[PDB]
Amino acid sequence: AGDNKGITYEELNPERFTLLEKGTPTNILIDENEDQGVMIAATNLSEDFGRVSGTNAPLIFLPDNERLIIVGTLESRYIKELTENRKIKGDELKGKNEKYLMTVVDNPLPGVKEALIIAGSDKRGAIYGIYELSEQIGVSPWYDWADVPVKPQQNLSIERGSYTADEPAVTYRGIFLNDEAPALTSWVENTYGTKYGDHRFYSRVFELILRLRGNFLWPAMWDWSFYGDDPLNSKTADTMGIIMGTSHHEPMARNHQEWARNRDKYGVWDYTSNQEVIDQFFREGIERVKDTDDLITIGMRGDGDTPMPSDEDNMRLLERIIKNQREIIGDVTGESPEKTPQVWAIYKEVQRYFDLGLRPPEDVIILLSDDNWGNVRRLPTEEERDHPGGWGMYYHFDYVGAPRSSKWLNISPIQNIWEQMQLTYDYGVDELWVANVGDLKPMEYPITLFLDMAWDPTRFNAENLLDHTRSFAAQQFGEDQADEAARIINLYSKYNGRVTPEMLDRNTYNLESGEWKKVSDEYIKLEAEALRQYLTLEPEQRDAYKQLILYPVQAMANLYEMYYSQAMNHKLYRENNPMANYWADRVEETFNRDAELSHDYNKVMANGKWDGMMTQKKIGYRSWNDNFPADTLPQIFRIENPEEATGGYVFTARDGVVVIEAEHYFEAKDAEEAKWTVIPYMGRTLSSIALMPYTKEVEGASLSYRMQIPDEVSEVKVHVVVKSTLPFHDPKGHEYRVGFEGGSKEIVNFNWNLNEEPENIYSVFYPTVASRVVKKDVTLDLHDTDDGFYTLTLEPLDPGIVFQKIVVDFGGYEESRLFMEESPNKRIE
Amino acid sequence: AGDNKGITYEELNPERFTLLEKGTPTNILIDENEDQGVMIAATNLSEDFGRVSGTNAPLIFLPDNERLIIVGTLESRYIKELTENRKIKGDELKGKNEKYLMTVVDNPLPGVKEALIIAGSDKRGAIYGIYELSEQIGVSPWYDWADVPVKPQQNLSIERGSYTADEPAVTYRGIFLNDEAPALTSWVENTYGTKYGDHRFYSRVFELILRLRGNFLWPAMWDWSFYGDDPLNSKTADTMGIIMGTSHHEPMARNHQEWARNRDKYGVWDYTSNQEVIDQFFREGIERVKDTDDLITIGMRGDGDTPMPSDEDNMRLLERIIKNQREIIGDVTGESPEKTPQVWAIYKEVQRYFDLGLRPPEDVIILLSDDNWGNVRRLPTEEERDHPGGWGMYYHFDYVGAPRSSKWLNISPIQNIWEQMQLTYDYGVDELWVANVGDLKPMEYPITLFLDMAWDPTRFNAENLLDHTRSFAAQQFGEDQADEAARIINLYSKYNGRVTPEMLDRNTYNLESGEWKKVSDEYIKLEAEALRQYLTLEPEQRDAYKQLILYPVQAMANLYEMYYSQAMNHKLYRENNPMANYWADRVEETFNRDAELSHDYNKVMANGKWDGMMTQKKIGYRSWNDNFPADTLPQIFRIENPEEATGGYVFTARDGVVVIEAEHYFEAKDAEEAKWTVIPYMGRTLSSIALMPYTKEVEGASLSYRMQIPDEVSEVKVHVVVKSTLPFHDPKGHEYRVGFEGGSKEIVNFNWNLNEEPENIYSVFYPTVASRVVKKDVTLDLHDTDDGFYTLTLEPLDPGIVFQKIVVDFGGYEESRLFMEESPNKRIE
Ligand SMILES: O[C@@H]1[C@@H](O)[C@H](O[C@@H]2CO[C@@H](O[C@@H]3CO[C@@H](O[C@@H]4CO[C@@H](O[C@@H]5CO[C@@H](O)[C@H](O)[C@H]5O)[C@H](O)[C@H]4O)[C@H](O)[C@H]3O)[C@H](O)[C@H]2O)OC[C@H]1O
Ligand SMILES: O[C@@H]1[C@@H](O)[C@H](O[C@@H]2CO[C@@H](O[C@@H]3CO[C@@H](O[C@@H]4CO[C@@H](O[C@@H]5CO[C@@H](O)[C@H](O)[C@H]5O)[C@H](O)[C@H]4O)[C@H](O)[C@H]3O)[C@H](O)[C@H]2O)OC[C@H]1O
Ligand SMILES: [Ca+2]
Ligand SMILES: [Ca+2]
Ligand SMILES: [Ca+2]
Ligand SMILES: [Ca+2]
Ligand SMILES: [Ca+2]
Ligand SMILES: [Ca+2]
Ligand SMILES: [Cl-]
Ligand SMILES: [Cl-]
Ligand SMILES: [Cl-]
Ligand SMILES: [Cl-]
Ligand SMILES: [Cl-]
Ligand SMILES: [Cl-]
Ligand SMILES: [Cl-]
Ligand SMILES: [Cl-]
Ligand SMILES: [Cl-]
Ligand SMILES: [Cl-]
Ligand SMILES: [Cl-]
Ligand SMILES: [Cl-]
Ligand SMILES: [Cl-]
Ligand SMILES: [Cl-]
Ligand SMILES: [Cl-]
Ligand SMILES: [Cl-]
Ligand SMILES: [Cl-]
Ligand SMILES: [Cl-]
Ligand SMILES: [Cl-]
Ligand SMILES: [Cl-]
Ligand SMILES: [Cl-]
Ligand SMILES: [Cl-]
Ligand SMILES: [Cl-]
Ligand SMILES: [Cl-]
Ligand SMILES: [Cl-]
Ligand SMILES: [Cl-]
Repeated sequence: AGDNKGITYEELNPERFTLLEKGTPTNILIDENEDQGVMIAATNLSEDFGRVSGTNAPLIFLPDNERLIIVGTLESRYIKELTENRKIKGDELKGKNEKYLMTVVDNPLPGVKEALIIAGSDKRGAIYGIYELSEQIGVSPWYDWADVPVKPQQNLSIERGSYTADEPAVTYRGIFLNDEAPALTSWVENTYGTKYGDHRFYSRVFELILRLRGNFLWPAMWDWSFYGDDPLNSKTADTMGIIMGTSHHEPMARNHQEWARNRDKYGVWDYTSNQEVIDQFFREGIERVKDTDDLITIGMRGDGDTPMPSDEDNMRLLERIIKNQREIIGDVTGESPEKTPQVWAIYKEVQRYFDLGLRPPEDVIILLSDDNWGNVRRLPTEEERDHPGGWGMYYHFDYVGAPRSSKWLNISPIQNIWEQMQLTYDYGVDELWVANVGDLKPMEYPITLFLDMAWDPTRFNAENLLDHTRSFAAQQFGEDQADEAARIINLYSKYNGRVTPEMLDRNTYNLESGEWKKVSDEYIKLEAEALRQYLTLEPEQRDAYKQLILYPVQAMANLYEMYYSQAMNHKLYRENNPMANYWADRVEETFNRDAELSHDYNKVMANGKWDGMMTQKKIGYRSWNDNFPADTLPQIFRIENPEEATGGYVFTARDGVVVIEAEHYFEAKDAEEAKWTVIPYMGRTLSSIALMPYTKEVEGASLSYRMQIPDEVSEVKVHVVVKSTLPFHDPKGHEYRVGFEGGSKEIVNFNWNLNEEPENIYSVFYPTVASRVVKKDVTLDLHDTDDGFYTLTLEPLDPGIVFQKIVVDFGGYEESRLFMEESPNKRIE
Repeated sequence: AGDNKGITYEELNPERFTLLEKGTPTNILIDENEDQGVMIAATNLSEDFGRVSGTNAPLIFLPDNERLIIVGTLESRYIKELTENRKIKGDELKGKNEKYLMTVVDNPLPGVKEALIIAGSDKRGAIYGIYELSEQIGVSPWYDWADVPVKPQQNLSIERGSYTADEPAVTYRGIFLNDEAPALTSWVENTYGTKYGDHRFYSRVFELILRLRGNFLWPAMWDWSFYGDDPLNSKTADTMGIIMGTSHHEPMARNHQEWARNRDKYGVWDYTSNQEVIDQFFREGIERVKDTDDLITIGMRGDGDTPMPSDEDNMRLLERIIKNQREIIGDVTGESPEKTPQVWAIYKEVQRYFDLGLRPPEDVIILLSDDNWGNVRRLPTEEERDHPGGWGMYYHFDYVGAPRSSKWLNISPIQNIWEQMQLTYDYGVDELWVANVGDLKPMEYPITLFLDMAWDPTRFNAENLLDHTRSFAAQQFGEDQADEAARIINLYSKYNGRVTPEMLDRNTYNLESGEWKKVSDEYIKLEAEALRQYLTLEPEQRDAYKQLILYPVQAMANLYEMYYSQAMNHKLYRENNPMANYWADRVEETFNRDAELSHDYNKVMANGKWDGMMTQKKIGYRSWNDNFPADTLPQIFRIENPEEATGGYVFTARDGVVVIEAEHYFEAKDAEEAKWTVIPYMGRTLSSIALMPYTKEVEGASLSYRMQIPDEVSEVKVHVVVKSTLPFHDPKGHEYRVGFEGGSKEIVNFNWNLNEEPENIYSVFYPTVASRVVKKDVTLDLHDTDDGFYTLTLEPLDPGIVFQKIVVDFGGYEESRLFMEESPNKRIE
């Protein structure tokens, strides 16, 4: 159900029209001389009933059956017979652009008791109506290009009534295959054996664009020539009903490589110098595509993506170029020039030629363009909205250039596409919308949004935008999966809008403020939610879910954690803290995970159907272009010999406290026989530390913490957190001596009251014990010093004390389960 | 490989002993009059070769085969023949406790060219050696009780040499089934049809304890009587080689329920009052277990978990009770009393009886006990370490009582078990170690650690502790999975140590400081890492992974997010912010997910093998006990009519700034025709807001933000972040007027310089555009006010400005990608 939702049911009903009964499809009646592109779509619908039911819908040319699905254009014999007998409201289609009419009617023809009619105003309107039914029975436009499975059915009925999508609001609506190496090129080679895009590949692109209800394509042009590499390319597009175009610097239906490949035979591409050969270039161009409905790019820039002393009389060079471009069209097409659709794209030295009134002939479409990052540059004023030929918009989902290429994943928030396209429509630009899609994949969702907006931008607003995302998800994964799948698509798109993967690195986010950890943790949360959903899917759904959701999310969550880890590696390495080695390991592991994930996408997902599609490098950019060998491991640093890199931590106060994890001492003096032993992971946070073993005297032992406090401070509250050890050796309890060396020192008895005596047993004892820790505080007078450095000192007086955390409190203390983030520190010897 | 690692290979070798060749196991030779418990283990080993190879190892009674695995005790005929011919070092086993000897020997007996010998010093030492081989060939002790699959093999050889575990350091090592309703009781009923634990159930518990190398059990005693409910219970334990005991208040081999069930027939349980019937109770107790090696609890507390005016002569009551308890043992056992192992547990009014020297007879074991939360209360002094009978330790992994029961999941950090048990051993307590395991599951890992420490505590230290976890993981999931599986077990155990699930709620963690978000996000990260690992497992491994890792992690990560969400719900509801409704929904969803997860564990995992094991309630505690109906939805609050709950936000400064998300205005005046429209999710953070549509004049419109600043502030820097809209309508750019109403106001032109002119194109233009936002700052003079409240005002002057975020900066501003955490605020009308 693309256009009309909730009219096809999975049970039959007397007051509904049966499309499929106990496995057998209803036959499709078609005029055998129907437009060949419409027959192709009808054949695809016949096979779509095959995908649903197990048997193809018989495609017939005579009303043999008592009930029928009758398809065709207004001019085909059966539709023509229906409008003439007023069985169908033909007035609602005659003259209309790309419109279908879908309605059940009783006794359409003699011998037919009841039929579903799909009548198109023209070729494409018939195709669209057919594919509307295709969706109704459960074949997503993405059934091939993103492996979206078809729910098998045994019976289908459709509600009566008259159904339409009306006419599209934008005349030309399509995509540009661009930035296509190495991905799309690798995939076309692996799949078709061709170092070019041939008509097998392009017809497969055409069916998609048509199922999506678009009509337009700029073919790939980096190393290919859509018109020259295969003579069926133009012929197939013309038959199937795609309008072909060329990009802004490819005038006159010549693909750029047709000139490049023969720079030796051809001249220089300077109109005044090389006029003769270039005019011949242009002519055979229009010669090749006359009798098709292709858009003719007119004008002239440079060759490559460069422009072309100028100013007054240079503007008159362009004027001239358009003039004789049009007589060339006239001499070839036979008709006059305004009978051939033409488009003049504007860029650099043209917005400037705009003001003195450089406009093309009235009939020509003026193709505006975005900034390569989704923001429109110029729009028509109220005065020039008049323009008869109308206006286009070229929009980027993918871009190679400044400030850095973006070639890997979708980077376009849903809100950003809509917010800028709604503006585009509201200012009158509605003749051509074409979006740069990179390799097509993985832009599946923005493409669907882009084209659905081009059909009817009026049905989108800020409140209902994500309703579109939810509908898309329900189509791909089913009603039960839809809310959560759309939620993920929206979120990962938004995260990707924050910074492109190619421009993400260790310095993107703020590390001290905790921002890096937030966005890294939060993307992994999204990955966890996508993993949970993935386990609930039916097997036949996993490949589509991975292509539309799981791989983008996993690959980005992994990329984020990699750079976050690099940022932590450098911080700890600067600080001389051997924990740097852990984060170095994480960088390595996440870097390799990135290759694991793309290897899966290419080689394992869908049995390697998409091998090549996910081979763009992404890690190792140094300039704007991806001209470096391959994904490169971000630089990491390691502390040699990390076991003898202990002690010597000195802290600096921040935000009212000095919070210290107990193992980050400045020095530790061992006892007689018993030695300071750190216990990894023990406690609520970093680790614990204790003299071992517990059978030895602790006499003389001490831990020492070096810290800097602002001179304005006169007394402090010292919190020491230890493990909730009980008084096992001696009922009077465990004591330790805390104090600033050079100043006053109190002793703490932290478990004298942890027992089963009535006043303690439930008031203190069981509560503290079930928490596993005890926290004591002394209040200590801070003496004077000239450098501001102090040495806090912890001296145990009984065995088995497990020190865990210290916080000196001079204002900024916050009650909390983990006893606050550790204060800044670094290491010395 | 439990005891000896890296001696069994998957290929054969001339200098190794073949255990399995091309599918055929080597035969096991056993004396047919061998101890019946040893034969049982040998039969289990025969079937373990079946689990590995597909065919069971033939178990034979004569040396028919040229090569053999020869098992038995020192007294069985074949082992006896080997030690006498000095083929085996019998001196290394005679007298030793529970020791095996495993060694290849050539020509052991005539007609046998080569055999692997497994000789035990006694019954249990033989069993242990057999199960050592069981592990060598790949059968985990957890192959049944946690579904750990057996890697199929076609050939196995074992290295030559002499192999042993020596003797255990703790004489009795076992578990207490306790807190066993509703889980273990439900599972036993579902599995065996019995509202009691019968000998089918207990033998299955025995095989586990033996494969784990323990020898001790306190059976379940809440509603069952191990000795009374089934006469094969004692007989099976005696045959298989388990030492049975009873808990601290179950004297004389009587299970508590044997008294409870007949409170009517029996008397009151007051020794002085009801002496006659209680002595008869005690007697038939010892009568029932004489001729077995069971531990006899002596002493007397109350019935229930309560004690029993006292002081001087009351201590003489206990003295007397022990005295005649021992003559009862003497009159029944025939021998004297010190020939029967006895244990006196100490609790409440006994540590006090301790000081005046209340000690039992010298031969009796004194069973100390922890605090029910893993911390030891008393340990022997150097003077009383002398005690001939020795000392025990009762340790909790599970507990019903103060301050709140803990009955759902493992809560014991690995470090905490070790740190307190290493102390226990070092102080001389090495006769009995028994751990309260709840329902056994899901304590699989702490049980293995506990018992492995009881075998040889000397091999554990702070540095190598987690080596044990890694070895355990490699056994359950394979070398390739081990590091990451152990990492997860360690972490989730640590997190659970921070607070028990039953005591977790909205107020556990600090929300303002971001601590709640940290621990919630971090547990979900652990879940994501466990999910990733789960997808790499072979199918046959998934059930074990879910039981030992995935379900604890998912269930806790979900529980944490639930309470975190509740905490957010209440904060936003207090603040009158309709976002509260989102968090209410999350509480509901996570609450139901908790039931999804346990439904899976019970009913779907392993085809419902474990149905009942995971039915403990956990959500809805109000006191210490789980006496409430069922898991209950934590209380949430919702803002009625949340669409008309906009505007009226007023902010309070914190930490040097006022950070405002653009949609949290105090008031918004609409324009003529164009209306303030908020665009969900748009931008880097909360959302965007803009006058729509863009075709209307914006004259007069404004947003207003109300905020409180400390009176000490005289001027501010105001940062406004908008979308990077370009100057599409008018090349001079977009302008807006920012200022404090009642004070000065500057205007900002944020895109006058976003174009392709040479000085802008790569310096500013492409960088800002690819970032999707622009940030401008004015510096504004702050005027005087008496309440400290100000009204910042944003007035657009051109169409299409997308406001996203504001931060007024008076010191605390931090450069960051998201422009800082939003400042505190609330809502009014
Ligand atoms: O950082 C700042 C820089 O941004 C600034 O650098 C400018 C960036 O913008 C660049 O213009 C882009 C150049 O690249 C064009 O794409 C072409 C398309 O043709 C491709 O050729 C094919 C490649 O694949 C092969 O296999 C095949 O054989 C080829 O036919 C070519 O690879 C691409 O580069 C873009 O469309 C332009 O937008 C500009 O050149 C830079 O100068 O400098 C300042 C610095 O501060
Ligand atoms: O919050 C503070 C409180 O902590 C304090 O409350 C005390 C908590 O400690 C309690 O002692 C525990 C009581 O419960 C015992 O377990 C029994 C075992 O027997 C069970 O009976 C079976 C239940 O299942 C049935 O199906 C079966 O038929 C029964 O046989 C019974 O359910 C359990 O309760 C524990 O072992 C004790 O440790 C103490 O009673 C409380 O007073 O009060 C102060 C407050 O501030
Ligand atoms: Ca790409
Ligand atoms: Ca029009
Ligand atoms: Ca790679
Ligand atoms: Ca339990
Ligand atoms: Ca001993
Ligand atoms: Ca439940
Ligand atoms: Cl087809
Ligand atoms: Cl419509
Ligand atoms: Cl070719
Ligand atoms: Cl034509
Ligand atoms: Cl034409
Ligand atoms: Cl709108
Ligand atoms: Cl809605
Ligand atoms: Cl952004
Ligand atoms: Cl900070
Ligand atoms: Cl670590
Ligand atoms: Cl040291
Ligand atoms: Cl004190
Ligand atoms: Cl002391
Ligand atoms: Cl068995
Ligand atoms: Cl050992
Ligand atoms: Cl019974
Ligand atoms: Cl015996
Ligand atoms: Cl005996
Ligand atoms: Cl030790
Ligand atoms: Cl190690
Ligand atoms: Cl804790
Ligand atoms: Cl804070
Ligand atoms: Cl939300
Ligand atoms: Cl409003
Ligand atoms: Cl300016
Ligand atoms: Cl203006």
